[PDB]
Amino acid sequence: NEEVTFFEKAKRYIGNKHLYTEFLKILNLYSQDILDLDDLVEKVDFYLGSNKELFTWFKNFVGYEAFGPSYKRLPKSDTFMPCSGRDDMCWEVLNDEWVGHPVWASEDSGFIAHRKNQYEETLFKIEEERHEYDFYIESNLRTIQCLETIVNKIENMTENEKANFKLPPGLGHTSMTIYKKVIRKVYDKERGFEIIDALHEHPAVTAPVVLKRLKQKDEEWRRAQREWNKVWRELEQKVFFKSLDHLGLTFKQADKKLLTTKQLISEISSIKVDQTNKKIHWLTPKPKSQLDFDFPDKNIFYDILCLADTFITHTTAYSNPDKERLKDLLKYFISLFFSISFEKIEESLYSHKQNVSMSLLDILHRSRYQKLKRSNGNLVEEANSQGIIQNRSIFNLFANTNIYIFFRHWTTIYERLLEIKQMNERVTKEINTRSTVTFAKDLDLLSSQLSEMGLDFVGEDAYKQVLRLSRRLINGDLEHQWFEESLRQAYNNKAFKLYTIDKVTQSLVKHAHTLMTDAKTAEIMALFVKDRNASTTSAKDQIIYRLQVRSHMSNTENMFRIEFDKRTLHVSIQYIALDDLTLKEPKADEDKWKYYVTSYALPHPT
Amino acid sequence: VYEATPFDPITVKPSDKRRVAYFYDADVGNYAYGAGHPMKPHRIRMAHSLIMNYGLYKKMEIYRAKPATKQEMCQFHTDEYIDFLSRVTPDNLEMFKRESVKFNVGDDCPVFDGLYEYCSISGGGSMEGAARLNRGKCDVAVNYAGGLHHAKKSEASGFCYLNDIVLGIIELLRYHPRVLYIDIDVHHGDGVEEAFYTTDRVMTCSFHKYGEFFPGTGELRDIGVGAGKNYAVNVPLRDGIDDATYRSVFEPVIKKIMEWYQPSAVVLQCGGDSLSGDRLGCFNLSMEGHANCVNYVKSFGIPMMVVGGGGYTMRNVARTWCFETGLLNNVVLDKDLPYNEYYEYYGPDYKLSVRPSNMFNVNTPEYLDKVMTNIFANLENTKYA
Amino acid sequence: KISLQIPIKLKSVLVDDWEYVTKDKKICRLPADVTVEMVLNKYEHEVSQELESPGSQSQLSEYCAGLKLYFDKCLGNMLLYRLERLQYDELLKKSSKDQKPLVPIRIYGAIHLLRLISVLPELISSTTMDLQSCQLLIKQTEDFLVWLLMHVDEYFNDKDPNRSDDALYVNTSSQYEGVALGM
Amino acid sequence: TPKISLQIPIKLKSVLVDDWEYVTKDKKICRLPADVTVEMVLNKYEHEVSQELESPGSQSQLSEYCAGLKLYFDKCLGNMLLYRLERLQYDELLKKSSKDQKPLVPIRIYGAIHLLRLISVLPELISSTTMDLQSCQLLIKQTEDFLVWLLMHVDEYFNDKDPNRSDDALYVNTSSQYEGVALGM
Amino acid sequence: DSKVSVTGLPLNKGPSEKIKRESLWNDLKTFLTENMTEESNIRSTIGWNGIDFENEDFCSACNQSGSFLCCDTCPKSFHFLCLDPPIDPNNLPKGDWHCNECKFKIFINNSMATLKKIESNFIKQNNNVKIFAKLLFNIDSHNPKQFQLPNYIKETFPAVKTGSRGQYSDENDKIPLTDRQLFNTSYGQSITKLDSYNPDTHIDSNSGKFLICYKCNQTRLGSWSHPENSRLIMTCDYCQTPWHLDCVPRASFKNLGSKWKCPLHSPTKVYKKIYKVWKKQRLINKKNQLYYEPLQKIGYQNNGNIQIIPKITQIDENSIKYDFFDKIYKSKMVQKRKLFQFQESLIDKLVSN
Amino acid sequence: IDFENEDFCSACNQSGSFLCCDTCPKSFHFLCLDPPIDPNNLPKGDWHCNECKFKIFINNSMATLKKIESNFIKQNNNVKIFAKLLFNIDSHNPKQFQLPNYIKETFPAVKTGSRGQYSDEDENSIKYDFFDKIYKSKMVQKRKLFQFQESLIDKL
Ligand SMILES: [K+]
Ligand SMILES: [K+]
Ligand SMILES: [Zn+2]
Ligand SMILES: [Zn+2]
Ligand SMILES: [Zn+2]
Ligand SMILES: [Zn+2]
Ligand SMILES: [Zn+2]
Ligand SMILES: [Zn+2]
Ligand SMILES: [Zn+2]
Repeated sequence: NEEVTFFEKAKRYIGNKHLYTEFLKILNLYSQDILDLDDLVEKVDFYLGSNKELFTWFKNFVGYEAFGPSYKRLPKSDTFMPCSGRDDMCWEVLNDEWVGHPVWASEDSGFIAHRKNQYEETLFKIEEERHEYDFYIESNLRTIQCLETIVNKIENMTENEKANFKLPPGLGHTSMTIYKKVIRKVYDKERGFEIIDALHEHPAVTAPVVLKRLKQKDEEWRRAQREWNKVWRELEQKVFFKSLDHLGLTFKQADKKLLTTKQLISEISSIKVDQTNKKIHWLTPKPKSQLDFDFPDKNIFYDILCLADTFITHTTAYSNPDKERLKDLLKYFISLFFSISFEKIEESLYSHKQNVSMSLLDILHRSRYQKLKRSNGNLVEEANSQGIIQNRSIFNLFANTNIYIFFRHWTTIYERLLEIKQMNERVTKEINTRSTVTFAKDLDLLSSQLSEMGLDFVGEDAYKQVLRLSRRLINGDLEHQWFEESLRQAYNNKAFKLYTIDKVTQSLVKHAHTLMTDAKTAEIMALFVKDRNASTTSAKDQIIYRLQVRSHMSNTENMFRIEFDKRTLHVSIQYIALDDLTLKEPKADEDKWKYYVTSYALPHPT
Repeated sequence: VYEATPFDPITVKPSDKRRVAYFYDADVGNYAYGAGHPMKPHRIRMAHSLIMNYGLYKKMEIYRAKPATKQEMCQFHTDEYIDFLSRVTPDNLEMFKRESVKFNVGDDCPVFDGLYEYCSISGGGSMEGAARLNRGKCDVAVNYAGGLHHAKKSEASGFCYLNDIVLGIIELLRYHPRVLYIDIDVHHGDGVEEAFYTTDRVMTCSFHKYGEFFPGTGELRDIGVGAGKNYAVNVPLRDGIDDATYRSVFEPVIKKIMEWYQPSAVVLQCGGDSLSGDRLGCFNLSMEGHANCVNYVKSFGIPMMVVGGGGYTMRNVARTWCFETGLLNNVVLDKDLPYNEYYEYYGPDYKLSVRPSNMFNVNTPEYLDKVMTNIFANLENTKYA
Repeated sequence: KISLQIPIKLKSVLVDDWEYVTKDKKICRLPADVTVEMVLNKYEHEVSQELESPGSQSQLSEYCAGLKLYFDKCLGNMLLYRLERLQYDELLKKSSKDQKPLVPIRIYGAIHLLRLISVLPELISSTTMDLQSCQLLIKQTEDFLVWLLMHVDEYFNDKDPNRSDDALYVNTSSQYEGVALGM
Repeated sequence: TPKISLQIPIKLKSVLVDDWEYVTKDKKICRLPADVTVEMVLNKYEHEVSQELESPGSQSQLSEYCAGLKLYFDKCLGNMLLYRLERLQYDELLKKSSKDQKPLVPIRIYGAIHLLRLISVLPELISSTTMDLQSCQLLIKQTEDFLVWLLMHVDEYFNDKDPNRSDDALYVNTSSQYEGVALGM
Repeated sequence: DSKVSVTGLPLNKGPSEKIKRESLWNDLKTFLTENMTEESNIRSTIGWNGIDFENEDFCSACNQSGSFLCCDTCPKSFHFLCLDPPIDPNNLPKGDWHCNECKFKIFINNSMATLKKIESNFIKQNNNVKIFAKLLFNIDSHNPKQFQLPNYIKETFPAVKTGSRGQYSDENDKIPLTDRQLFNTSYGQSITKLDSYNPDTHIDSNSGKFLICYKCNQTRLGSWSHPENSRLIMTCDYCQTPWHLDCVPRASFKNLGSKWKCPLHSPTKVYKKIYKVWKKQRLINKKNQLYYEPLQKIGYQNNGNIQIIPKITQIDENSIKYDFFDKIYKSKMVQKRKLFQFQESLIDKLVSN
Repeated sequence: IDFENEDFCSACNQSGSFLCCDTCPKSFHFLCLDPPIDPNNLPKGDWHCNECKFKIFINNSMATLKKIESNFIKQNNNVKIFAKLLFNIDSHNPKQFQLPNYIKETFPAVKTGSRGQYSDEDENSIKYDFFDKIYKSKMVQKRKLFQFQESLIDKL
């Protein structure tokens, strides 16, 4: 009675058939007493584990050695090897039974390695040459000291003791192959063997000549060592930091490939389908809008406007009137949307540019801006009665793809600049206290190439230095490589995000241009202006807004709703499923059903 | 049961005062693996120069361990392999063409010069330090020449020819009931795990990168067989592990281990291929994120021993071992390096800083939650020691 | 051409052996409990009481003796995989120590005899026998094959040598796979 | 295909023998309709034993085999159950049912003696079909347990109580009509 | 010394003019340790005393490479374990060593009449096993080999194929990777472990929709201005059901050894731990795998070797439903009556006191 | 070619007034068939026994035979265990009821001969799980009754 329903529930949950086929095969393997019981429970937990009630009912209803895949067991005939010094304990404690190996733990073919980009390869080569020279130097010295002491001890005797003196194998030292290796390196290995047995036989005639040969070779090798130490140090300083960022060489190609339109809508589509496919599970509450941005610091906007103004004054793609229209559109939009007074914008630009030493709709229909700048039953009644929002604080904007991608670019730039402006305090305090020891200053051991061109973060502040350097890059006053290197050494390889601070600005300018060159988006922004300038509204007015803006683009295009909260300076972006709630889902039956029966008043369908 | 945290700097404890011993054989650096071969004992010479130019010799005793003899290496190995080691040299290699294949020392771990000599030095260091720990005239025993945890019983594999970790640990086991081996190398120490896989007097704890990565061994489900079940902890991680992640994983798992297993002696293998900018490992640790583990294990205050390990770029490993010996004498070393013979190694700033990369840490808190929950589930059964 | 009809379960056993001795790196645990001499003796002894005529008994004993002699002269030559020859060779050496010659009929289990039978068609087709003897030998061999197919319940169990013990197969150490394969 | 056998108690075999003796020598023919049909017999069977079986599979198999015996018995009644004598009774009842606007269902008239007949014949029927080993083994197990229950409740309908009464004993003597048209008059 | 080293030049020479043009822009305290280093011998284990042809380049027996003991007559070459008998490598008999073929040819003096004669004599001698007579004469005319199953046992099963060196391959071998020789030639720092870029791994290729994890029902693409929210989707290799590495607790992308098998498959080996073994046969194709749909439904045993329909048994969902409920119901009642009888036994035993 | 007719009705293996098929050699009584047909209401045209009808039905094609048997055991999938029997009677020939020799080997007082005489000397699962649970409930109640009976015996 309840179990037919169980098999129907299982077929529903699994959703597919091949996986249901395997589910039934598990069940039958259990049925013919092949599978254990709790092995069946564990095998089904991979199927009905995302459900709690179904699997707990299954638990209450069904009434519920080399376990490591790396080792083998050898017979007790491979554990029989001499092992002389193995006492009674090293038999009881150690293990001779089980065996492992990286040739059959890798399945006879494997062992990938990391990538280790080219600059680390050159650094490794430099370190290897260093090690080689150091090894030969130290070995030559280590044999020279012993040969010197035996020479100094052997000459103080008479001719008789010299004639009968001989050295035992090892020269009385603790190592036996050092001097052999050194002499075979320097002395023509055949001649090296004959001279080494001559040294073992009669040192009184062979030790001085080998000693002086080793001395001259040592001084030659040391001269070569310093003359190569110069180049080693210079190349190591050239390519050290370039090798310490595993993302910085692939950010100028990841911020141009993962910052297109497809990906930009794809992340929000993905969080949407996640919300639905996981909302099928009923016990979870209904999730609200897709994306969340938060804007606690308002001063970066003037910096973004400064970057945009710098680009537009530099670029040659647009003509001067177009440049002014772009500047004024950006200024007024970011003053209106984020509710920043234009007078405060002008005071901020006053504070900014003095240290370097009509409405928005008037711009929407560009002719207006040209003229301006050349002049210089009871149900619906009682539903609309209660709930009137006075002193509007939460605003909304209904947008096609262009406004959304533009606001996306804006948020990307703001988030990157806020990252580095949150690091600024500590990184500046650190770079102010660089304790450079003069012992490296005098020996030319420090590279002042970054300090000579002024790109070094001297005790001036760091964030303003980033802004100024990025502006110099945008103008074309500084190459990309040196800006990158300044940002590597200055902060760390921790601030790699700002290598594309000019391309993202160019993209934001292109989108601010599309935001008024198109006709549909111009009218959508005009409706946005008309709603934003309003100070009080009702749900019916919001439905009029949504339907009017949807009337502009076709029934195949997407639509996004940007909900701006002025009390806490928040932005919430919602993907609009064409027949989803134009406002956010509440929790009250009252609000929901009265909102829909007031939408019923308009002749548009439900 | 994992939870991310910040990383406060390393602070020395005043009460935990130890008499350290530092073992160095003046010849360890004169045995060259070869032209380009990724292992050099040279890094021990540099580490030594850094350790002694800080004036750290006034804080600890410096010894020279007598190299091991053929009848003490065999406390782990088989006698035919030991005799091959003693006889083989780059000239007679064509003479043992049927033995170079059986023991796997012809090309993978080649014969260069003084192979038996370097192995004897390392084994002697390890065993002598373990013995000085026993008789009670020390608390720590530093040795950067040992730590060859890849060498098997009758074959070398992974540039490890004498598995001196095991000889030293056996020398420790001759008096001590329980030994805990903490392995923070980026690779898996399959030698010291397979060698003590079925025993309950030795507990290994190995924090290694798992993937298609050498030695391809060390899953989460390898908790020993027989009487050594739940007495082998493997923590397999992913790339890019950083200081805060590694600390938030290492601190709780090790506190639980030392809370239930309660070892009487520790062997910490602080290899240095788990650092950033290395040659074969893929982690992204910093010099302080690697010495935090040593400081935490020292915080417990039981007989301890620091061993060497991997380390394929010499400068980071030299500076790391210098800083670890520094905080092992209960001082936080100054970050400005003094003048040493190998000064020109430590470009470009000439300070005691190892700098992490911006590598992407791919260890999500859900994966580490799963892993540490599995590991605590296993560890539930190692209480009655 | 000549053709032999192996039961499908014996083909599955031969392919399982191909798995175990090839890339699973296992060898046969020698000397196995049930060898070729004992198997052929039990078969010839239990089938002997079937037919009364002397021709049947004579042909049975002749086939069994000839098959044991071909097993002796063939196992070392062509019935061992590459991975497991060293084992054989080691036994060969351990024979020369005690001055007792190696004849595999008493040491090697049934699976190598199964391999012999499996390859017997080509061995037959390469010589210059007549047409009658080929077919009579093939018929005797197929009777043996159905005998074995009925008796697979005792000879070819699967026991996972890594798990408990005493399986038909054993694991190889790294030294063995180094010297046997990579010589 | 196999050589399968059905262990039937000798008491029911003796009942078969005395039935043949009553229909061949004195040619006493069974009464149509019987006191209780075969539908009632199999229904009493499955209703008495379905309330003594635990698992759903056992009860599914019980009901399936009972319905199968119904279908076969009412299907094979005309081909292999009756002797030469009652074929006349069969044809006259068939023509009566034909003029009664509906075809006959042989489970409505006959009784347990013909069911025992078919059950005793069943082993050869199974043996001539390609039913595999487990299927036919289940068949004969079901049938064996059924006929064991039949032996257990032989008393109600098999032994003719008050044999002098023609209405109680289902065997009635034939008139000269059947005595003639049986042996060819 | 004039011998070039790894540095590129002899050791007694500074950088050449070329190198120092593209790698440019335009007391101590280790005097000690011969006063502080002191010998330590407190160890416990101190008492321990301590036609000009050329031979082939592949083994004539197993067709591989290694060390070859060649013949002078023929271009054949053999390993040391693949000889008759296998020869120990050190004590190798010097001189003119011939293989079995060449020795047999030189023994008959390359005349076939003597071959007929000796073969006839061998037939006459071995009269006891005459059927196997001629066979036991050719065993000494072939150089040894290694055993390869004939093609009519490899071709009875279709999912079993000879590897590169004649090894077992059972469709669970992933593939050889030639485009990973191209990964050796890698197209930049876009790793084959699939890190730092996962928009195209959370997206179905052919369809265009999203690869969803079976356990969490989310394709956590995150947002690639905050890449710390991806979750490393990987698709299984049999059922193509994609999982997160945090859901199937594995932490790697299986790339080399085998095909990854989802946690949604029923096993191909059990170890019931009575212990007992396998329940699944091989796939005996070439169209000799007969399917038999039984007439019995609720009691058939038949193996673990079934096939599901709406010697391979055929079975439908209803039969599995009924067998499963049968199992658990009769097991429940069995254990219930067992505990009932045991507790009543305990009661009657205790009241007896 | 006209074959010969056997004067014995294979249903009773005795002679009399009978009719035969056009393709089958044996004849049968008018009342030996099912339905037993009147001797005067003869079938129109050529009449065959079950065997020849089956032959012209299968067209001597084994594939059709297997197809019909499989789809028949699928039609009778409610009564599956009997299906293989139910398909065969649709093609067999009727014969008199004679229990095989295996039955009468027990009593020697009976004699028989060639004369054929004897001489004296879905809701399905719901209903089935319902049956299951009700029987199990009844039986566990009877088991606790067993325990109470035992305890009552201990009340002696
Ligand atoms: K252990
Ligand atoms: K490790
Ligand atoms: Zn390592
Ligand atoms: Zn070979
Ligand atoms: Zn030759
Ligand atoms: Zn997941
Ligand atoms: Zn899968
Ligand atoms: Zn008749
Ligand atoms: Zn006919």
